[PDB]
Amino acid sequence: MVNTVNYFKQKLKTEQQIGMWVGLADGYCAEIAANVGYDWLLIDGEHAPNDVRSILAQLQSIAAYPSQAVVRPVSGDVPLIKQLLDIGAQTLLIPMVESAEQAELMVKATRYPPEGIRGVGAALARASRWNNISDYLQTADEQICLLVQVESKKGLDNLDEILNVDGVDGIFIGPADLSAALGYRGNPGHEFVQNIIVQTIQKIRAAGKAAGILSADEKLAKQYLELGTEFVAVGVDTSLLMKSMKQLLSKFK
Amino acid sequence: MVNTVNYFKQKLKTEQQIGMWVGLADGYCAEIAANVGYDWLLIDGEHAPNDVRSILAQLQSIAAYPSQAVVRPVSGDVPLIKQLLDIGAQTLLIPMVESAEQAELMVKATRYPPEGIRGVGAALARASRWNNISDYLQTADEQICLLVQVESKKGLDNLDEILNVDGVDGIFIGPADLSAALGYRGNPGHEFVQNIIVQTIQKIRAAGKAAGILSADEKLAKQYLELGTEFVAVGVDTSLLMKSMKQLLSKFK
Amino acid sequence: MVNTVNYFKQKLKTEQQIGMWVGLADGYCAEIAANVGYDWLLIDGEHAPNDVRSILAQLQSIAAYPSQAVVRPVSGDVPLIKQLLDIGAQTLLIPMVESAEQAELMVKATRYPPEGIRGVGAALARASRWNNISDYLQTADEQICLLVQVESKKGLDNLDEILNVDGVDGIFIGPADLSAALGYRGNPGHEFVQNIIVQTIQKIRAAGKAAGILSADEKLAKQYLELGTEFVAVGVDTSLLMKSMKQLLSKFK
Amino acid sequence: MVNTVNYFKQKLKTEQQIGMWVGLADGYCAEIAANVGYDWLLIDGEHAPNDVRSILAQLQSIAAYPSQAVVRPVSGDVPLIKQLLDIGAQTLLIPMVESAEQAELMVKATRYPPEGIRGVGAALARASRWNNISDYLQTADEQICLLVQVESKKGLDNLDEILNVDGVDGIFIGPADLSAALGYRGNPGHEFVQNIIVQTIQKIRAAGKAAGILSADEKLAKQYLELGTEFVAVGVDTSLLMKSMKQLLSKFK
Amino acid sequence: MVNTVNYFKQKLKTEQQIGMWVGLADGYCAEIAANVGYDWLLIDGEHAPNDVRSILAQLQSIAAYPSQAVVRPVSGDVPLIKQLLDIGAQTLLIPMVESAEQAELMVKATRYPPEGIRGVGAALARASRWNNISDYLQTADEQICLLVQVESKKGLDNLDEILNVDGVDGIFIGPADLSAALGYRGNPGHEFVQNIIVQTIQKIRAAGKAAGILSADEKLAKQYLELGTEFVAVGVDTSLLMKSMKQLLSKFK
Amino acid sequence: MVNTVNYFKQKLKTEQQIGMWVGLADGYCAEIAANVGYDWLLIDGEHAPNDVRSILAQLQSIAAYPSQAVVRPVSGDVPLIKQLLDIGAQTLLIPMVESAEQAELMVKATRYPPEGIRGVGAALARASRWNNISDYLQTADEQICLLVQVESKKGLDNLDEILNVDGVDGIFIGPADLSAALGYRGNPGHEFVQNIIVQTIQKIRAAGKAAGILSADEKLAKQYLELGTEFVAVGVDTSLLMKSMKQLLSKFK
Ligand SMILES: [Ca+2]
Ligand SMILES: [Ca+2]
Ligand SMILES: [Mn+2]
Ligand SMILES: [Mn+2]
Ligand SMILES: [Mn+2]
Ligand SMILES: [Mn+2]
Ligand SMILES: [Mn+2]
Ligand SMILES: [Mn+2]
Repeated sequence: MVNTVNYFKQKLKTEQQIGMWVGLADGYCAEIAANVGYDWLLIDGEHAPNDVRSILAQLQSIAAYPSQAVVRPVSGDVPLIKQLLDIGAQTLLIPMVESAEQAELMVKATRYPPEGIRGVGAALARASRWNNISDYLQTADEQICLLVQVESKKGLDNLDEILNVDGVDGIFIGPADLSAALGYRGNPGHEFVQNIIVQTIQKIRAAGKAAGILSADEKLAKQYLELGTEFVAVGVDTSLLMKSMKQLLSKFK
Repeated sequence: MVNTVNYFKQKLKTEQQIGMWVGLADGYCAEIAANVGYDWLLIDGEHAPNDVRSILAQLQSIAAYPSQAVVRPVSGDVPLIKQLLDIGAQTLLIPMVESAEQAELMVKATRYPPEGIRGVGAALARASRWNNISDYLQTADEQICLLVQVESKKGLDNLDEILNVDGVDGIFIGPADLSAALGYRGNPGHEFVQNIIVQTIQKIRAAGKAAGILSADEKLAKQYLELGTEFVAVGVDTSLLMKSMKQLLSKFK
Repeated sequence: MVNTVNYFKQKLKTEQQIGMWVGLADGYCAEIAANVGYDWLLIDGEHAPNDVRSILAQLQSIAAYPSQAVVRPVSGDVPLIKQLLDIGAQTLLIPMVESAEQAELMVKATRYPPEGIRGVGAALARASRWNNISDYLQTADEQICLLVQVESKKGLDNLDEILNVDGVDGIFIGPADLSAALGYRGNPGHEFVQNIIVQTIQKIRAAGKAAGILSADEKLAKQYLELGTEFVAVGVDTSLLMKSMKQLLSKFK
Repeated sequence: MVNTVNYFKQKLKTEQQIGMWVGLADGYCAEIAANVGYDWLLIDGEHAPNDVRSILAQLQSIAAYPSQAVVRPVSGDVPLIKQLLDIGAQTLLIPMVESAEQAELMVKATRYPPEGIRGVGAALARASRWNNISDYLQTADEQICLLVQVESKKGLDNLDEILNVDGVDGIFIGPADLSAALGYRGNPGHEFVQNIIVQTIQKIRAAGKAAGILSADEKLAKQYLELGTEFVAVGVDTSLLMKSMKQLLSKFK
Repeated sequence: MVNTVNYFKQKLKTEQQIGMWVGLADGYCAEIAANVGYDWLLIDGEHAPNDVRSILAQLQSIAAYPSQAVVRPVSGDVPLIKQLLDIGAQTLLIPMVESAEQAELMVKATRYPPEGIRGVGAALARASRWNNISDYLQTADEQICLLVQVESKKGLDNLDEILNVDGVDGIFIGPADLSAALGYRGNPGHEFVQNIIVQTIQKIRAAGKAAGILSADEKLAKQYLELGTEFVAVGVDTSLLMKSMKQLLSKFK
Repeated sequence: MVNTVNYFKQKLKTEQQIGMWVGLADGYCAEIAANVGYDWLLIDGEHAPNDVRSILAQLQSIAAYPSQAVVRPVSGDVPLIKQLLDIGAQTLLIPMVESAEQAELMVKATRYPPEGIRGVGAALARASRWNNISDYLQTADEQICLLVQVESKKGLDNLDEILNVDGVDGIFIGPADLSAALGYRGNPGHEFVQNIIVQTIQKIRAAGKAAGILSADEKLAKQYLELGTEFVAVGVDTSLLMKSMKQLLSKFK
């Protein structure tokens, strides 16, 4: 077998990819989302009740479908990053990255030694299909994609330094964390926050990195797409399930 | 502790109850549905990948919320009915009921001996809260509700006979199975099917039983409510999740 | 490897075995029970929320301990009996047995062809340790033990006929089901019920079969042991957990 | 989306398909088997500790790979057959089929009304991808494959009658059950059994049906392939895992 | 919907709350505990085999009952604290707190930016009921309760400094860890240990903080309640299950 | 009950123990491996999709068999080590140990206070059988075995210093991580790597510590056994399952 090509990673340079957040934390729900036709699905190990085993079940569900899987670990934890890569996650989204030093550690965490620090266990890994991908250890690094989140004042304070890290493929802006950090918790739509988001997207792209964001606000999402944002998540499964059931009930009260 | 009052069962005589089908087969998804405010939630053990243990998880999730749980077993199987009653399901929906003889057996399956054949194991049952409901074996039968589905030609051929069974609280019409049985598979909206459905609702209510139905078609659901249908399910969680995610993606393609 | 000797089955003829009911339906809780020193543990697939997979987890937990595992299926279902034997349950307790014809079917359901109807799949079975027990298909039948429950009027009406079935190792009396069948639901302690239980134990033993029963009433349990009852379960894990936690709280209200 | 084409079903008429039995009862183990390149994988719900939910996880794992999934239910149970079809199993292997009447019931169990009795719930079914296969109810039946097992004296007594059932796509011979039925339990390699197997294969093919078998004996498997047997399973995951670990240990004792 | 009021947190100032430790690590066992009537239940993620997903199942079980849930994470890990708050735990018990610096970090870990560092993901959180609690991000912090454990010499060496941390609602003494730290492992009952515990309770309360402790010794527990200790756990589910089953067997040996 | 004797730990001084890696991450697969007769089984929490709960299931499966369980946590994380010891793992294998300071911290992480920092919760621990091992807190430390991995340049740079740590029972060489660290990723068989491995084994044994290694290469494994290596793992369950299934298919293509 050849290593699974990371099309998400290639398309960061060629198109704008539309994403759906997957926080229902279940292989069955992940498969439902996989049928819709999103460019990428974000399996959330930070804000949904997921662990390595439940994320593996969702990777296995999604794998039959063209949607690219991206996984968010709970934090930039080197050993957890090792575990998620070995179950076969090819694109990681690291929350709350706040320095070039931390971003560089995340780059190494995703790459085999001697250049990186990713632990080696290809005989045991779905990532290598248990060495049925016979050249995995040679071809793995080329298909790994690292995305880091800037979503704090310290992240913004180190933005130019993070953008100079070779191996950071994309910077994703987190409006919920960033608006709370700025003292506008629950209110990212305020002009003070949105002007910082727009300037941040412009700086990310000017440095030759892919920019990303999540917004369930259709008008904001379309504005970010108009600015050239490369990876835009446009909703969340938990939110769509709740809202669709509420809207239906309201027709009957 | 007092036995949990079956408000669904009482309200069969006092109001029209709006329902949501729960086929996502998971305690987490069942809780999301429980927050919306439906009168009843149908945990589907016939057409969703559920078993006694996954249904128990969903009963435990929903139990903190006012929505009444109804469970559909895969068939009118007496020992499975015993298992579902003991994990604490107070309202059952039996598919494909086709005779007064079968409806009477379902009545007995839901009631303790000597009047019925429900197996006795109150020390072990969530239903009795492990005997923390001190008088459960005396008070249980009063709070159990039996619903049967008419959804075949043979069911329609035995409708008057099923409607004379004491202990059948409600008859639910299944438009998907019934339209297929009538040779209009995938097309319940046809006049030939709808005339049979409307006449069937009228007969159910004339015999003093509650009538029920599921339709994801808003106009049909409102027509059934106008006709006095007592328990109307108006959508399905799997369908709403898929439709909401597809409608969103179509705004961005 | 040698087939696991069924010591429960041997001891039916040599001693009185003390049992604990296991309805917590989990491998971890079963292991806690397995540490205490009961002669037998009853994994309840009738009145606790168990299935083949949860029962397997409990067999694996208990297997490291001398306590003998007995499994109760939800009903006398031939294919389910096949599944339980293959995961390695060596003693079955069949509820609600009501005729010599049904008891004979249960005997055949536990024995390989050509003398019985137990389905053959030794390559896949924990029971054979995946054929690591090299002569399993020759040695299996000798270590299987069948227990049937008499706990209805129809069972009592067929008691002498059930007691003449070769291959029925034991008859277990279910006081909860029997007292409900007799119109004393929740009140097995009534003299009318107890006189029937005592006469039944005497007839079981007169016919050279092992007698069994469950009672959480210490005085009744000791009376049954004084009458020579071979397998007596003396409590239930769910009941002991609830009572122990309630008695403790009552010291502090 | 178009309905998933059942290539296993087509290839019954065009080639000989090599199979692997999947009894490790786990989505992770099923995915390992899916990487090897077998024409078909048999997810065993009869002799491995599987249920609807664990079979669904294995279907989801395998679905990313070319291997065709075949599922064996514990028995020819109409409601269980309904459940397995709705989770998306397109080929079923029914054990212990013993009459043309039973085979005909299995045909109906796999087909929608009005011609069959498969329950209709396409909104809830992975089989329809929750109606994302928009014409599922029209196109489903064409991709369902029914295989029945002949593996008892009564099955052999009704072989010609079973072979005249329209809708039976294949007859699979079970050597373990059949050798035990014939009084050669554990010894299917005896000439008396093998002559009956060879005559049975010849009769199945003469009637224009696909013949199948499992044998872990390479010489027997190759003989069955030389006789034109259309679907031949050549090993079992549990057996290969045990044997590979034992052979390795024996090099070191 | 209104944010769930943290009654445990209010009652720290108005009454003495009786607790039960929940280490059976399962939603079903947690529900049994929830029926008894304890003021609080401690879901142990430090000393019972729990993770975010098993803790979530137990929160869902308990939620239908008045008992207040308190969760103990394995350590004072900021990202794990984030995960536990989002699944909706409103009271945390942090083990092995040893400095005012660590206690201050734990305060911030429980509070939203800009005043704290709790990660923001209300669209995905059971805690906000997936934003069905419309003002969650404004009302969340007020209902969060932080308890820290003093149970080492270094904790005792920093007690006065920990007691001056605003946002520490309570200090819980761990007698097992503390007696081991003091060189009396397995012997907390020694006067040397007890005099330190009593002095510590008095200092906690003198500083206007709630004091807590676990003791399964009824006499010690009642002494702690007479000293005014606000939150006293009086037993452990695993210990009560084992002891209850052993005491019963001893009546029969 | 007496504490389970750690025979693995004793045999480090009296024989050479043959091991199998268990990465199938499931209680059912762990039991299959347990039947073969390996001296030790390595439940891999670093390179297989395991967590505390899935490792517990595997410890419970294996516990009925003489094979000694060794657990590898994802990293030298003190609170995770606490969790693994309490579910009853008596031998740990810590990856990527790089200093005497880190090895000393791992020694303390495995021993109760006051000498170590292992958290005390014996009422809740499978390790104490919930205190059914009456003197566990006095007898525990004697049966715990600590193994550390040297598998980086920094580990080799600190080898003499790690070998002088009292409480390190064994040093295990990781050829996959070490060959990658040395710039021969996927090529441990190179003379440059093998000379370092052989010299490292000689130094480990000269310092009076047990030496260990994993090699799926039969010749290398036998060379390591000839050199006196005390604990040699000779294969991996995932690799054997894949290889056995591929070798079989190649006989039929
Ligand atoms: Ca199940
Ligand atoms: Ca987990
Ligand atoms: Mn964020
Ligand atoms: Mn229907
Ligand atoms: Mn009974
Ligand atoms: Mn067979
Ligand atoms: Mn403690
Ligand atoms: Mn390594």
